[PDB]
Amino acid sequence: STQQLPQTIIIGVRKGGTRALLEMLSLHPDVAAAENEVHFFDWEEHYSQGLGWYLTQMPFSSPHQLTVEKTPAYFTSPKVPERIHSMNPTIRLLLILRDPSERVLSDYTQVLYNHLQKHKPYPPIEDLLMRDGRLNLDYKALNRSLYHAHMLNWLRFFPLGHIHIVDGDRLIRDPFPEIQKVERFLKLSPQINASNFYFNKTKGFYCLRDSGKDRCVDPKLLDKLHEYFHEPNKKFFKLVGRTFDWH
Amino acid sequence: STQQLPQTIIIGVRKGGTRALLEMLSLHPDVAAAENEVHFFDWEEHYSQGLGWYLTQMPFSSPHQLTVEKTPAYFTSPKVPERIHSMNPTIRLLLILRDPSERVLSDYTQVLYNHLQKHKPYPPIEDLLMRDGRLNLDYKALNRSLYHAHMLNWLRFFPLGHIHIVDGDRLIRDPFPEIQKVERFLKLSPQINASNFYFNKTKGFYCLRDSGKDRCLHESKGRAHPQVDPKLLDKLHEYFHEPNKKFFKLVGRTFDWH
Amino acid sequence: STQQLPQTIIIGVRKGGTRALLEMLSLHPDVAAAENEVHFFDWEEHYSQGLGWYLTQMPFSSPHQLTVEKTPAYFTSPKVPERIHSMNPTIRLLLILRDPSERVLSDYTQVLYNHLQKHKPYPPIEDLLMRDGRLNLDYKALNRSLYHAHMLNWLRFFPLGHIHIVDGDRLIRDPFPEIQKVERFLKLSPQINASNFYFNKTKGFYCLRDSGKDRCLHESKGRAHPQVDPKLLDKLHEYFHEPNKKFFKLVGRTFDWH
Ligand SMILES: Nc1ncnc2c1ncn2[C@@H]1O[C@H](COP(=O)(O)O)[C@@H](OP(=O)(O)O)[C@H]1O
Ligand SMILES: Nc1ncnc2c1ncn2[C@@H]1O[C@H](COP(=O)(O)O)[C@@H](OP(=O)(O)O)[C@H]1O
Ligand SMILES: Nc1ncnc2c1ncn2[C@@H]1O[C@H](COP(=O)(O)O)[C@@H](OP(=O)(O)O)[C@H]1O
Repeated sequence: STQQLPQTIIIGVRKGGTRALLEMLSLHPDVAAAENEVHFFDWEEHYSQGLGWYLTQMPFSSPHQLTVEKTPAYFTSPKVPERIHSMNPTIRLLLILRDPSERVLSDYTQVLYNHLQKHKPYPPIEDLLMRDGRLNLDYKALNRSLYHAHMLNWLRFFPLGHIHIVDGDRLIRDPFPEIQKVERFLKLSPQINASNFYFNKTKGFYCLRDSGKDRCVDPKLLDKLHEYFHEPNKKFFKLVGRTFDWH
Repeated sequence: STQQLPQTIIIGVRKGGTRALLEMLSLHPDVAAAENEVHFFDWEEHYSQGLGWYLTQMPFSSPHQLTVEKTPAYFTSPKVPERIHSMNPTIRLLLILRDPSERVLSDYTQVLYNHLQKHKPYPPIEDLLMRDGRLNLDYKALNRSLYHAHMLNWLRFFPLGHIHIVDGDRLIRDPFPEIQKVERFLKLSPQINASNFYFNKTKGFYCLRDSGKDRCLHESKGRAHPQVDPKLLDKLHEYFHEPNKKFFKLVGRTFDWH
Repeated sequence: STQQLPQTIIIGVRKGGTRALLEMLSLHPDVAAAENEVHFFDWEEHYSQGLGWYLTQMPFSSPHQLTVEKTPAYFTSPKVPERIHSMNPTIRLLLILRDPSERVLSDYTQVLYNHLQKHKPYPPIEDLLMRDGRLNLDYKALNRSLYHAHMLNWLRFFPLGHIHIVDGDRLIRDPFPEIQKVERFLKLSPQINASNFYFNKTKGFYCLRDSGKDRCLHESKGRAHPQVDPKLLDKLHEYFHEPNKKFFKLVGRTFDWH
């Protein structure tokens, strides 16, 4: 009954379905997860405190359990790859991605909802995007969808095969299959069953069942998004070695 | 865009996969489907209101469309065939069937579930199937799987060629091929595609892909059957063997049943 | 961890689906199975080496395990029964049979395939089956389907109750129920679940799921049938009709064979 340093960490992408990927894996009894995003390897105020601080945040695990921590930001912070690698160059990493365009929209919707939860002002999406008839390359959200670029920063410290790429779109539509691939990757016993997931009409997404608990734009523009990522995607498919059904 | 009487009707059988059939057929742009079971011909309180009432229950449609409706109870209601015949003797009917035994366990499961969500108790399926050491021939489920006996009633008013039998077992394993046969039968154009379906391992069945959106049938469609002692399943398969043999001869085609 | 003589043997029939029966039974953790066909009791070159040789061919097993061996040729080899009986008159035997006609066709497809994997030529099945207007009783494949004739050789040394007959056709259509009957017969704990089997569209047969593995039988299992003239297939059914009736009588139970 102790606290151990993370056997595995979910590194992103932001708005790729990380909250769910965690919650699902959490179902496995051989898994203990850190309730909240820790932000260790990305925030100086946190990375300075050292690994000891990092462990203070972990949850209480059993010898036969493996600890997990989720922090979406890691994937898009160039300084985090090397650091973690210095903590364990053999550690195993989970990267959940979804259609680049969809991801962008999810991001904006996030930021918008945050500002409005503070009587603070934010521009309409079309405003952060379009700039003189073309895509405003200054929009942070768009950068976070250039998966190819951010991958390189992880391949330089990690082997393609130590970073499992979960299909985000598929996890929304058909969870179980993807969670199975994850169990196998982390070498856990197939303890999760299709029965652990069930679609909820009012929610619009799958929800979970563990023990006895039951818990949960202008088309012409969207097109420009697709056309913009088309190329960058091709590069990604190639860098990782497998395609995805992105527009 | 107006309300029109159905040119086609899914008449059963109960638990044969009527919802799936209705939703997949619904994918066709030239098809307008009633969202719920109407129970027009089989309930006196409804039939007594006349064709007029029936018409107001249909979805609204464009002139070029074919309206569809589904009431699984129709198949085994003796009085229905003649009533549908009076409305339109030329109508084309859809009947989806699957293994007689499978259908029984499927019928049982639903009734069990309905009782549960109503905090009421219901026995295990073997108490209903067997009693005093004998196969209980009074269990309605069994009677609903005697296809030949119910079919004869329909054949008194409609040509076998106007009753397309959908292979429910096959629909479960590979939808498209069966849905294609439905398209030709209803003289609809080849609009539906293989890409309109995809297997879903979390669900355990195929799901649909219309527009770009995705969907699976509700939680009530595709429940898990109960474990039944082989010896019991054996008595079931034997009970339907001869009746199945009459059915194949009557409709001129065999089905891969137990 | 040691090597033990077989507590049970799958004796045949050839092409009745012995590989499938062995692989499925292997899922049970309390079972150790010999990878390949041993051919102990039927080949002099082997039987002459004694039980020590037989033991040396078995796989390693735990005390709480039972060893199984598969040699489809045993069933149709006259000298075998007495020999096995000498080793252990109380041993339990597994016999898997499917429609005699289907079996004959699988047998032919088997020999055809083999010939082509050696550039050697082989005629179409019709050439082998017909001879002067009737079935060619010199075609070995036909003889191997005369279950009654071969069964007598086994009942002369073993009690009917010690020879479990697995329905080959049913194993193909719905495995689990038959595998359950086998477990019970061999007195094993019901450790196999329906979830261990799943139908595979591309394959055309059920496949297995144990632990986290997903596998189907090799390319040699489930080969494409030779399109046969219906009038010929009929002659086959009529040929086995009487012999089947005798078999059903001898073993005390019928099978759905044409
Ligand atoms: N089972 C699930 N329930 C809810 N959202 C899920 C989900 N599986 C995947 N997601 C996706 O995960 C996104 C959230 O990303 P993250 O958790 O990484 O911030 C959601 O986007 P929305 O924000 O548009 O709902 C949704 O698209
Ligand atoms: N794609 C699909 N998804 C869910 N159920 C489907 C389906 N295709 C066929 N079915 C069958 O439809 C049955 C219910 O039929 P109906 O709509 O006529 O009540 C289900 O029985 P189970 O729920 O017993 O498995 C299931 O076998
Ligand atoms: N799940 C399965 N996969 C493949 N073949 C199976 C099977 N279950 C039964 N069989 C049958 O087993 C036969 C082979 O028998 P055996 O292993 O004794 O030689 C195959 O003959 P075919 O290849 O002619 O179809 C096939 O019909």
